Amino acid sequence: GEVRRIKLYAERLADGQMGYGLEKGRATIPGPLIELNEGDTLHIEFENTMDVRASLNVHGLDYEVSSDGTTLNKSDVEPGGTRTYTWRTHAPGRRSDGTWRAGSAGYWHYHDHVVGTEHGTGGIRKGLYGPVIVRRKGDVLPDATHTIVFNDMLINNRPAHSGPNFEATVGDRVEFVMITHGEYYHTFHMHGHRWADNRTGMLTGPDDPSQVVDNKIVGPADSFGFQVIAGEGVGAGAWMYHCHVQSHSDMGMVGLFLVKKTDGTIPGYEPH
Amino acid sequence: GEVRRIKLYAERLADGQMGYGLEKGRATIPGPLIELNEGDTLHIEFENTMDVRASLNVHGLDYEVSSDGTTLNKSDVEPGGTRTYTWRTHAPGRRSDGTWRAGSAGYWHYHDHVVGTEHGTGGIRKGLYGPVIVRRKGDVLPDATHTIVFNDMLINNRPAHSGPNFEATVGDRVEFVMITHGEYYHTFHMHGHRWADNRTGMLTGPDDPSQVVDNKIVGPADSFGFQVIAGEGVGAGAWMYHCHVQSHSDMGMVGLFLVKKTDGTIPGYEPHEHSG
Amino acid sequence: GEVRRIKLYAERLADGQMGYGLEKGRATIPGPLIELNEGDTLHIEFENTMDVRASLNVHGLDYEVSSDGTTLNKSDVEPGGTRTYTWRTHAPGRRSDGTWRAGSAGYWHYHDHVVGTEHGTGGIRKGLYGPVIVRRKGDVLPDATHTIVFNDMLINNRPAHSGPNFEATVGDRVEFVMITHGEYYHTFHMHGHRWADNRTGMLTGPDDPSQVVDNKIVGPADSFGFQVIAGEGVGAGAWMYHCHVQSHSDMGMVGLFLVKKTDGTIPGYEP
Ligand SMILES: [Cu+2]
Ligand SMILES: [Cu+2]
Ligand SMILES: [Cu+2]
Ligand SMILES: [Cu+2]
Ligand SMILES: [Cu+2]
Ligand SMILES: [Cu+2]
Ligand SMILES: [Cu+2]
Ligand SMILES: [Cu+2]
Ligand SMILES: [Cu+2]
Repeated sequence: GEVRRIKLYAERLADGQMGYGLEKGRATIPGPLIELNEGDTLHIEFENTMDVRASLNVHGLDYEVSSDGTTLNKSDVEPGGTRTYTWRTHAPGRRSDGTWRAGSAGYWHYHDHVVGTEHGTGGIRKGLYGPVIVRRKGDVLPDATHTIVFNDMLINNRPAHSGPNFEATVGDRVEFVMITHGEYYHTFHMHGHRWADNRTGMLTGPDDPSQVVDNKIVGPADSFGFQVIAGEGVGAGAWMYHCHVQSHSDMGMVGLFLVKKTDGTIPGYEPH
Repeated sequence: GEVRRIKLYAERLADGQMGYGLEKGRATIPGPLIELNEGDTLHIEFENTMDVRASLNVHGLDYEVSSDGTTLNKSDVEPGGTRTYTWRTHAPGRRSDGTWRAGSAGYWHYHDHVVGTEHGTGGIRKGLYGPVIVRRKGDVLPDATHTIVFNDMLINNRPAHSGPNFEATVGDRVEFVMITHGEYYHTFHMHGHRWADNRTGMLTGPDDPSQVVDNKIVGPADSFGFQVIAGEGVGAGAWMYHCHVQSHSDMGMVGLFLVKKTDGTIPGYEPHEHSG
Repeated sequence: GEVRRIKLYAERLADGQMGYGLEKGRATIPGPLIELNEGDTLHIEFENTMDVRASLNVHGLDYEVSSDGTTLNKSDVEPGGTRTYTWRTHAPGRRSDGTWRAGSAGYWHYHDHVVGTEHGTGGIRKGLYGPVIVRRKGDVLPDATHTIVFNDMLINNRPAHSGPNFEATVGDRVEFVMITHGEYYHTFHMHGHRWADNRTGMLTGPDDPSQVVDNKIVGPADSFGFQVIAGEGVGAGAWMYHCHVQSHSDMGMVGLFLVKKTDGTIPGYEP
């Protein structure tokens, strides 16, 4: 695999949240999607532009303790500081003991681990999280990828009942990365669509016995993903996605997957 | 598959509850079990007999936004009104991009989406939910199917400490459909029995790596199901199922799977004293 | 499989705690690891040394109602009493009707069912729980097995911020059994290591579609386990494991997997 390099900056946002960006002044919440193929190495030249200590910690991928992003492993970044974090990945294969070593591929995420507390409770609450996809050779690639983060009671830190909404055309392969943070369990639900509860969100064939679900319980720092064919068997329309914990949806943990016809039109709907 | 048609009614029930039924005055909580084979279409002629808008939304099955049963899609039903919902299903198959399209088969459920709030919070609380099983060709069919709904701190909206209990005889192939609703997470456990955490609850063969469990965390709107051979390897008796969150079980989220010997009896079952 | 016999005791410990042990005065929380192979039968001669009734209930394994360990099935133990519980286990196989019967193998656990309430709420809170592993023929055996119990907001009933920590050398095959109890859901997370969300925690080979995770939601009475190669592709170090529920990790539900180089050293850490 490739040796890759990116720049990342942690920035306080003008509304007082915090976010990672590929350029100065271009921070988003969630942070930018990082995509790698198993075997790729990624060196992230990270700069903490804030006036508090901040770090970068990744789930699932291979890193040494010097890229833990923790105070425990002396690998957080002082205010205005820089640090190069290195993520590695490996393909699956047979160990000499006969057992099978699981590859890095999966739907993963990165987050701050020092803002607020030694577990990143404040950086997480403020926005310092983002998605990482590690692909296996042969994995099917999508038309679009959309990241949905249930961070305490907000989606992608948006106010109640304020999306995000994602648009697609009927028939598109659409990938969703679904990450959870904070204090609460949630249940992720999409109307109109369903996926397999396995690595890729898709059944490998008729012999794959994976649960096919449209609703999935998640807790802080869980991540999974899937791909659907937009509107498959169900048509164009505004397909809600939402936490299914009753008060959480009532409180605004709801967005719309807007699946349009190939003429760009959608059946009329009446949003909040 | 085949085109099927049923009538369904939503009605108020005593004590502030609401339910679906196949005929007026026969609503139940949970609502009627709907069972389809992959490829079947079901048209439900739904009548809302209540004085507030109500709907039917289903998980897992195929439906267009005109049968979403949501305010968003203007597909709920006014007081006294009727609407025909359509649920479709499909078998799995290979797509022209080379991927495998997952079939409709599974343990699913339907519920109201507009009573109380535009997420049906009031209607689900009150009893407007029921089970839907879609079978795949070749699926093994059970001797009996029992539905267990954890709705907040109640089972099937029954008073705390009131079951339900289900009976079977050793060797029967008993299916359970387990649905959760409301605000709380739970952990569903059964004494003496275990199942696979996969589509059918049964391992497919020696090649199926699915987890074998007797305890499963669930949250609002999760549904799963399984079949067990009653008493297999463990014999007759009163086998508890309960939520394993400790205060939940202590507050009464418990029921009995009552497994009889083939002679009719349940060991240890002594409801009555004896002289002497 | 073989017939095995053991003794087990329930005792009070300090601080109003209660524990199971394989010898008097040797109760521990979690209780002793019990390991069987599918087919084995285990007869446990259990003595309740305490002054309240107590019992032994197990998840996963085959038992008759006489060993349910509940008041419902008249199988708890009077103060100072003794009872022999029997656990059986079976291999997987095909039924006469061609359906596949799942085996007893997995990562399971035993606990009291009558202390405090008829669901063992106080017995669990106070420490009456432990791990059982049932192995399948051909399963790989580890170098060490560590048990991590999330019991409400404590790990293994230990005070906040007091581990437990577990040590290995780079390359050791280390097995974890993770059991949760009480009132709360948690998410179990381990730095620098991952596992398959299936029975063994290891993929069966190139066809097994199980998700590979490093973070897993669990609730009361859930149990799972896995093996890793310590430090694989990431090296020696102080690798945290913790609940990832943010207040729970802030309140001290954290431990270290201390993975040492072969010369016994470990990159300097800041606990
Ligand atoms: Cu961490
Ligand atoms: Cu939620
Ligand atoms: Cu994390
Ligand atoms: Cu909905
Ligand atoms: Cu519960
Ligand atoms: Cu729903
Ligand atoms: Cu129990
Ligand atoms: Cu926790
Ligand atoms: Cu239990």
